[PDB]
Amino acid sequence: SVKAGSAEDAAFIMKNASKVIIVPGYGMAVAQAQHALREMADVLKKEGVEVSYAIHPVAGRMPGHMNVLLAEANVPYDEVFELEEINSSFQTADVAFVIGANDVTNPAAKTDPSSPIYGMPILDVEKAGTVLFIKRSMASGYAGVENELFFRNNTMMLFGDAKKMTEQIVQAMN
Amino acid sequence: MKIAIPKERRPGEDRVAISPEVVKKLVGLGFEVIVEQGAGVGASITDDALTAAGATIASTAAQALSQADVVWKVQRPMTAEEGTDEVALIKEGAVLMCHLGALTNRPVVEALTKRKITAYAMELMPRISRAQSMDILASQSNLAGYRAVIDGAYEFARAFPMMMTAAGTVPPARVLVFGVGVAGLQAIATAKRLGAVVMATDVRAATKEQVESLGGKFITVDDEFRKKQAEAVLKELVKTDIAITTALIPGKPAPVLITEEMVTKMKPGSVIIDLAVEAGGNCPLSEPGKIVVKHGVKIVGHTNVPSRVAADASPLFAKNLLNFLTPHVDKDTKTLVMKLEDETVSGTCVTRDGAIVHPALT
Amino acid sequence: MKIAIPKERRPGEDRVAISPEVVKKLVGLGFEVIVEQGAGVGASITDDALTAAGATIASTAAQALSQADVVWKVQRPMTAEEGTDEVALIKEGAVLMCHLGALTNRPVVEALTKRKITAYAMELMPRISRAQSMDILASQSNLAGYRAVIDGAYEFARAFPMMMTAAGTVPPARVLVFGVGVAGLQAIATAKRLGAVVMATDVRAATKEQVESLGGKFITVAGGYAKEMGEEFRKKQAEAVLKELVKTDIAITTALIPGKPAPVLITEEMVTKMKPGSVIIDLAVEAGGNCPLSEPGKIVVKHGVKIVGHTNVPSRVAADASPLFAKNLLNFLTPHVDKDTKTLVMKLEDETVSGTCVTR
Ligand SMILES: NC(=O)C1=CN([C@@H]2O[C@H](COP(=O)(O)OP(=O)(O)OC[C@H]3O[C@@H](n4cnc5c(N)ncnc54)[C@H](OP(=O)(O)O)[C@@H]3O)[C@@H](O)[C@H]2O)C=CC1
Ligand SMILES: NC(=O)C1=CN([C@@H]2O[C@H](COP(=O)(O)OP(=O)(O)OC[C@H]3O[C@@H](n4cnc5c(N)ncnc54)[C@H](O)[C@@H]3O)[C@@H](O)[C@H]2O)C=CC1
Ligand SMILES: NC(=O)C1=CN([C@@H]2O[C@H](COP(=O)(O)OP(=O)(O)OC[C@H]3O[C@@H](n4cnc5c(N)ncnc54)[C@H](O)[C@@H]3O)[C@@H](O)[C@H]2O)C=CC1
Repeated sequence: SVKAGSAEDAAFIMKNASKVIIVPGYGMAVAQAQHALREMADVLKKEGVEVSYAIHPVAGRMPGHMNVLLAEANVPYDEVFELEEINSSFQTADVAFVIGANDVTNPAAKTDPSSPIYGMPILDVEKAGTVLFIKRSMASGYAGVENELFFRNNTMMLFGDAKKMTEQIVQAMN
Repeated sequence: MKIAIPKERRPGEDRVAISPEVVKKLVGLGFEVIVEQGAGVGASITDDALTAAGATIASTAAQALSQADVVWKVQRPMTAEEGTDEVALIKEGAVLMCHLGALTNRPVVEALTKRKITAYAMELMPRISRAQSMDILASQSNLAGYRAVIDGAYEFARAFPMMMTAAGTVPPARVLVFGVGVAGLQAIATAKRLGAVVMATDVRAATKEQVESLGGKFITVDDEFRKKQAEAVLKELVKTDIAITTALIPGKPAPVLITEEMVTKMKPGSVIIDLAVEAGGNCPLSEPGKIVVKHGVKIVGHTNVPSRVAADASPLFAKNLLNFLTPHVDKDTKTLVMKLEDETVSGTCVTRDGAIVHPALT
Repeated sequence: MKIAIPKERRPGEDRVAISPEVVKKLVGLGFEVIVEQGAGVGASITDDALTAAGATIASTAAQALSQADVVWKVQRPMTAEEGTDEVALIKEGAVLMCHLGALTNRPVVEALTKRKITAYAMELMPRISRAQSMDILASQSNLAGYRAVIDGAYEFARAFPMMMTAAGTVPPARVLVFGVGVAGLQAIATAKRLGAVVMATDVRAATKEQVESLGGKFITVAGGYAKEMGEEFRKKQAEAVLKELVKTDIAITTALIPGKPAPVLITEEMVTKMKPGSVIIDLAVEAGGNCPLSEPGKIVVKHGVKIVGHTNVPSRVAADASPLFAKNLLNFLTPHVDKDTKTLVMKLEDETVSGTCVTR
């Protein structure tokens, strides 16, 4: 069953890391957490930690959703990479920072036809050492199906709003 | 095994069902890719660049299609009844894949059936999650949504962003989006990023969160007859500068969301983009293929908006086909074999082996 | 006093030298503000909105100008030869204020001298820190820089921003900005907004800091304007840029040498090296052009490349252009109005008035 963690917990993990890669999703957009998310990536860039953004092609509720918001927050294209040229790099990465994403990380896509997520490509977040989810509740994603990663892994449920908990993390890192 | 790809002979259609990248994947899959000369000129895709990817070139559509086992096309083939019999050029027993508009257009289905051609209506791609890479409706309409804003920005007399000059300040354009599906939702993003103040409205209750996720504001009341909420629509549409309409109830004609009685209570110099113009228009003053003006307000109703971004549209359209096709290429033996238990093949396959298949009309 | 503003009968011109805000102010100064019956339908300013501010609505251009102690226009007035003698409508003894385009259009200035009209050329503003208030060249060219990108986007058959999609990644558009002044800077800012990858170049060296601040990249080949370099520089300007120019999707060209015709930055030979379906927006088309293939009034498709070169770009943004132009006028007027002896006392010493004035 479930593990949980505070913004202080997520600070201890990510600040003491060599490589983190960020996985934005619909929750980031919903909470408009994009300027805080660059800021958290700026703090990690200053600390000497490797940073990259992993944009699942179907993250959000439209094409180019994560791109426009990451562009609003002035993330440079250099650090943004699509699924098809990134999720080998997860195993060479200590932390998988998942913000507002749930369906696009679900490994049931490559397991069982009892799910409607089956067949779809997904970001291999499990390959990273520890998986930091940020959503408000235990509630489902767009699909109406629960991620097995919740009851699993070095997965942590950082329960709360994505703008505020990213903001609280940034404060804990200084 | 041959796969042919003609030029889109229909009027006002610059798209093509191919890209160099997709050519290389098809060659790798074991096809040879014939293409009608100058079929990607409109999409900024030269035949030089196609032959570079490993593609034969044909002289006419006949030379291209004559021996092709699979045939990709953007918009549906023409019948003799329309003028030019493109269906006649297709090889008997072959596979066709395009935007047939199959349910509206029965005679194109029967035409292909007469000729034993196995056709796949790409617009009938099931709404499952795996098929999002094959859904031509989403990929094209997303670009059509982006376009609206560019077309709105063209016809509009002020700039979108607020600008604080030495010589005084000009306020930002205000935008209103009717219909928050793929198209409008990208239009909200394309509007907001240009600096405009953006609002939107929708019958679906889950929309408010989507609109809000891009920095848009959902028109909703404070506090029944709920549909006095049109007063809230009135309240904003009055001070709206550009109004992009998207709503498009499927099969049925386009639901009227801006009446003339609303067009008149509106700023002269305003623009209305009607993406639903061909389905009827969400504003019934909208005329297909032309920019009408009445009560001061421009009413833009361009046909085939994705073709206004033909160069980005085309490779996406071609990749939808390739994503639908790739799974069914066995090649332990040089053969395409379409699995029927696959739901994409179930939903899209209209006619097969000289007989009509789809349960939409049999 | 009695000030008048006519409709612009020059074909294309949707701009006006008035706004409801500016009507309020002139009344406040002591001007009876007369306007024409539909002057600014193109600017999207109704007559009743001007009347709310406190302006009279004249029937015709003549009835507006006939008792006008001051006259504000956007374009130079038409000479009799040009069709209709607008110069003659203006009362002899009146004060005209507009973009006269003086140094080109001498026959217009001849007529104003002939009937005692004190005409003030707004394009001839001194480049001094305080004058940005009154400068029409800047205000209008900032709006010309924004719309460069919209015309670019309109003609370009791809989308500007990077979009990660289920059907695949559309790549971001690559914009190149030639000349980084009032217009050039806005074009960078506007292209950036639409998610493009913007790069730029200029003669001026301090520009590198300006471009990088907007979020673009610089490419590095005496009174607030570029000195002409010669073909020594034009040659060196080819290959340093060519790297980007080939893969570049859209090209805005801003460059303007104030005295000379516009400097040729993109040759016909360079055009061929670009991608097919690329767009070039030539803003200096009315002054020779930075691209010599560009023809005024119309889009030139050649070498598989669209070459836009509209005349009067600020009029294409007439509704933003006009109120700012009207504010440039008021800023020039306000420091010379003597209320209590409610008259216009144009100081003959103020550097603003020295560089502006021609006939009196
Ligand atoms: N991009 C596109 O074009 C389209 C995508 N889709 C679908 O969308 C899915 C994409 O997945 P993805 O967007 O990554 O994840 P989800 O679809 O699962 O996004 C919803 C998740 O975000 C969380 N969330 C909501 N609000 C917040 C918030 N304020 N702060 C933090 N988290 C929040 C929710 O959890 P909680 O309630 O606990 O907060 C929920 O688990 C795919 O299944 C795809 O099929 C469908 C159509 C189009
Ligand atoms: N394969 C997949 O998973 C796909 C999922 N989608 C989802 O479906 C949604 C809708 O996309 P489309 O089908 O392209 O939309 P659409 O073209 O069917 O309609 C556009 C929008 O207009 C609204 N609308 C229709 N009639 C209306 C009226 N009278 N008044 C107000 N609003 C009205 C609808 O609610 C819809 O939100 C998207 O938000 C997207 O998330 C879209 C494409 C593919
Ligand atoms: N009163 C004042 O203080 C004013 C000052 N300025 C200053 O002057 C600068 C430029 O003013 P604009 O009117 O925009 O200039 P402009 O309209 O005369 O020319 C446009 C730009 O093109 C560039 N350019 C000219 N020839 C070029 C060439 N051959 N190759 C590459 N670039 C070339 C110039 O650097 C200039 O910035 C601005 O940065 C601004 O700060 C501008 C207006 C008023």
